[PDB]
Parts: sequence; structure tokens; C-alpha cells
Amino acid sequence: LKRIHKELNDLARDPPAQCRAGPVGDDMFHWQATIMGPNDSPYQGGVFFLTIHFPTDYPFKPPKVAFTTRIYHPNINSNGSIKLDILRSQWSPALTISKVLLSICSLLCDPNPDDPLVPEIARIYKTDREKYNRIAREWTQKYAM
Amino acid sequence: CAVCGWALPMQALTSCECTICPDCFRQHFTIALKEKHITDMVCPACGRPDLTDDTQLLSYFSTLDIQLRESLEPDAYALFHKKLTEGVLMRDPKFLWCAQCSFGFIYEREQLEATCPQCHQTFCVRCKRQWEEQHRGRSCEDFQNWKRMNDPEYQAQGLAMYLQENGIDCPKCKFSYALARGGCMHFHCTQCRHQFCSGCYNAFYAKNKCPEPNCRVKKSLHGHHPRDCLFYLRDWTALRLQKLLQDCRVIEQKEVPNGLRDEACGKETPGLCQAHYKEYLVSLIN
Amino acid sequence: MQIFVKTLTGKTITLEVEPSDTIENVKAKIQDKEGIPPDQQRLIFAGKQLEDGRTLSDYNIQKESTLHLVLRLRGG
Amino acid sequence: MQIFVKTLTGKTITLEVEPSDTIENVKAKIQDKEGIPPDQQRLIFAGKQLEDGRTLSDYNIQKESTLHLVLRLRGG
Ligand SMILES: [Zn+2]
Ligand SMILES: [Zn+2]
Ligand SMILES: [Zn+2]
Ligand SMILES: [Zn+2]
Ligand SMILES: [Zn+2]
Ligand SMILES: [Zn+2]
Ligand SMILES: [Zn+2]
Ligand SMILES: [Zn+2]
Repeated sequence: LKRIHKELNDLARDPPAQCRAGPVGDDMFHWQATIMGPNDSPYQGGVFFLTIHFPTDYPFKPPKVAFTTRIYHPNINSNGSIKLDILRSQWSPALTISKVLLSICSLLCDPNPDDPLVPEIARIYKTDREKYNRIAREWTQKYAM
Repeated sequence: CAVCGWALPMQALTSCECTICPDCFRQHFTIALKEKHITDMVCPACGRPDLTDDTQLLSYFSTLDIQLRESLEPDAYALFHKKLTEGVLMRDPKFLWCAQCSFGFIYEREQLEATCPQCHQTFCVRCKRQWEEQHRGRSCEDFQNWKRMNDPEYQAQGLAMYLQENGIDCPKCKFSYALARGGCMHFHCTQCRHQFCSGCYNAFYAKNKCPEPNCRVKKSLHGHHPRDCLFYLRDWTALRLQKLLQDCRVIEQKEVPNGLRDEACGKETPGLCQAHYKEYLVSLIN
Repeated sequence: MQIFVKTLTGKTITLEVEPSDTIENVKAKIQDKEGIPPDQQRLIFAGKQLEDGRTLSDYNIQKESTLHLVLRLRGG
Repeated sequence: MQIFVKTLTGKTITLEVEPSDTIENVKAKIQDKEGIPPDQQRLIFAGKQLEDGRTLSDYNIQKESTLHLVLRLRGG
């Protein structure tokens, strides 16, 4: 709990400013976050919502992070689960939710089609980037407002 | 002789007393022990007593006994005794042959554990198999399962095949795990910290780390794959996948706020879901 | 009169008997020589079970005859 | 009752169990002795996957039986 408080204070003191995150209610271990679609990505102009659940032993195990807004992405499934190394096997207690949000924003701007969670989206991204952009834009308009 | 036609100077045998010469007396009975069985220890000429039944008529054998004693070579005269007494031993008692040695004994008990007077080894009277205490108070087919399941090499293969179906062996350090489904292609070996693919076993590299030359997207998170890999064939729909080979309740480990817990897929099945049924056909191509 | 007794082990013993000896007496002689209690002994001759109250002569058991000894094995 | 658990490394451990012990209980004992979290443990007996809610006696696991331990991995 002390670590989560320290992270909240850091976030609020030095607002990341593409993103926001904080406790939903009185449970400090459950947070909601927002990420603004990166500029010049198909997601531009969208605001995307995420849920963050910290484990009891944080920071020694990673938070569980999921999108609650639908998004068309090689690394993000319909359930909003994210393929990002630091969220799983590359986590370290030196990592912070601010850094995680930054990494997810980077991921939105620069997908990794080679390590996809959604095979068909990965295929379209690789084979017809323009089609991918068009569909990602449609989904942003559809579910991101 | 009746059978070979002499008339010279013993064969006082029941219902008859025909004459028989001693050369062919031996031979008839020597054959009838070493080939035929006890019922056939009869006069050759008359063919009479009927040795299906009568016990006092088996006084007949007492009289035979002396005749065969000297005429028959002891090899076959032994067989007369062996056959005759072993006959009645195997006539419905609680008689057992020992399950390991050649001895026997009349086992008159209300018990299954039975140790042999001679070789002093124990066995189940019913399954006639060596007695370990596992058997104690268990039915025979029960204990005999235990044996079979518990024997190594069965275990060795029952495992080996389990890892055939459900395994996943880190390509670097070669450590064998058991695949927990629900996860993705890009794995992390918990022993040596390597990263790799489920299908091809080729490695994964983080940003600015891919060494293999002619790599175009070194900047990104990625790994190199063959044409063969599930990676590439996962992008094909059921439709195309099917004809190559011509020519939902699967258990995923799923994370909850306080740990991981196994649960079925739950996905709509077009009896496997879209993705899982694709994995089905991919595996068969290799 | 002498007779033989052979067990499934193949061991053969020689008894000194008389034709008037009961089967009980013969089991007692086997006990003397072999240590096997009479209650554990089944004797057979020419496939016939020899019963305790009868004699050797009842069963036409002559000189040099061979009896077969089979143990009866008894729990508590 | 004592049973054995062997891993692919070849290391064998001895557990003190009772036939009524659940598979969950057995994984907890392995955690105690080996430090491996239950969520990372797959136990096999005679090729059968042992499921958490069942007991040793459900699988006919007797004294001196050998279980196989395989670690679990999920992709990332
Ligand atoms: Zn003749
Ligand atoms: Zn005749
Ligand atoms: Zn024996
Ligand atoms: Zn048995
Ligand atoms: Zn490894
Ligand atoms: Zn590369
Ligand atoms: Zn691959
Ligand atoms: Zn499925």
C-alpha cells in the first residue's frame, strides 16, 4: 500500500499528460487509467480506458492491466488483455505504473505484429497497413468516443 | 498273448485275465503313461475296467502297482504314481500348487495370504501372484491394477507420452515443462530466462536485440519464424488449412486479481472454437 | 514289512509296519521320523484317501508299497 | 504413509501423507519442502494428471508410490 501511495504521488506531481490513472474508489489496489490515442496513429482523437489491479505483494509481482475500450491492435485481444513483456515476464519491482502507461502508449504507436495476440489483426497490419489503419480508425470512432 | 499270439508260462486284472506277453505288456502301459492318461491304464485286449468312477474298483490299481513296479522302467513307473495321486489331489479340494515352486498342499483356511511350506514364499490363493501387503483387503483386479500402474516403465511411458501431448521444452537449456494453455506464443523459460516460440522453438528478442542478419525490424519486439510455424498458419482460416491435409471446453490457466486459476475456454464453437480448431489442423501438418 | 512314503518335495522315507497297523499308527510313525503332526497329514494310496480308523491291509497295502504324503495346511 | 515425488531433474523427495490427503494438500507439502508454488505444479501418476480436488486414494496411490512433478509454463 505504501508503494502504491508513492506511485500515485509521483503521477500527480509530474502528470504524464498523455495518460491518467488513479484508484477507482476506496480500494487502493484497483485503479482505472486513460490513454489518449497517439498522434498520427489510427487511434488519434480516441480516449481509451483501462483497468489496473495491483497484487497484494506489489511491487514484486506485476499489476494486471486490461483495456476496457475495444481496440483494433495486434497485441490486444477482445478481452482487453495486452501482450507486453514488462506486464508479464519482464516485470521488475523497479518498474512503475507511469512507465507501464508510457509503454502501452508506445505500443499503440508502434505495434509488434511479430508477437501478436490477435493473429488476423497481425496479418492485416503486416500485409495491408492502409487497411489496418482504416479499420483501427473505425474502431476508434465506434468505441473510443 | 492276446495282442501278439503266444501261448507260454501274472496278469490277474479286473473283469478279465487275458494273457499278455511281457515285452508288449511293458510297452502298452509305458505308452499309456507317457502319452495317454490314467483312464487309459486298461487291459489292451478287453479294454476293461471303466475308470471314470468307482473308487473300490480302483483297488484294480493296487493290483497293477506290483506288475508295473519291475516291468516298467522306474522313469515311467514314477509317472504311474505321479499321474495317479495327482489325479485325486485335483478332485475339488482346497488343494493348491505353490505359485513359485513345484510343491503343493491342501490349504484349508479362511484366508488369502498363503505362504508355502517348502520355498517359504507368499502368494494370493486367488490370483496366485506374489503377495505384497498392498493386496491386503483388496480385490484381485484392484491389486493387479496397482502393480501395473505403479511399475516404472509404464509410469515412464505414461509420463513420456503425457509430455508428448502436453509438454513444452525450453529450446536453450532443454528443461521440460508441462504446457499451460491460454497463453500466447512468446514464452519465458523460468529456469534460464530465455524467450521463444511455441511452434518453431526459434527465439524472441526485445527491442534493439535481434542478432540474425538481414533482419528488417530490429527496432521492435519480435522473433524469426519458418513458413511452417503456427504463427503463420494461424492467419489461415479453417477453410484453407483443411485441404492441405486432404492432399469450447479446453482448459486455459487464467489470471485473477490474487493469482492464476484453471478454467475452460468458454468460447463459441463453430466442438472447438475458431482458434483452437486451427491449432488442431496445424499440429497434424507436422 | 517295509513301505515307502513320498512327499511332493520328492523326499522318500521308509516305514517299518505290519499289515494290521491303522492309518493313525502310520501317521504317528511319519511324525516320529519327520516331525509333521498327524492333523496336518493326508496319505493317499493308488489315488484313494486313507482314512484314520482303517488298516494297511484294508487298503491292500503290501510290502514295498509307496504311499503319498500331502500336507493339509491349517490357519488359527 | 510415505510416497515419492520425482522431477525431470531426477531429484526425488519423500512425502508423509495419508490416503485421504487431497492433491491440493500434496502440492502444499511439495511447496513446503521445495519452494515451488502450487500454481506452478503438475503432478502425474501412471500417466494420469492428478486434479486438485481429488484424494490420493481416489487415484489408488499406495504406500511407496512415485508421483511425477512437472513444472507449468504459460506464454507471455
Ligand atoms: Zn504280446
Ligand atoms: Zn483283458
Ligand atoms: Zn513353494
Ligand atoms: Zn489376489
Ligand atoms: Zn531455459
Ligand atoms: Zn529479427
Ligand atoms: Zn514461430
Ligand atoms: Zn477454445
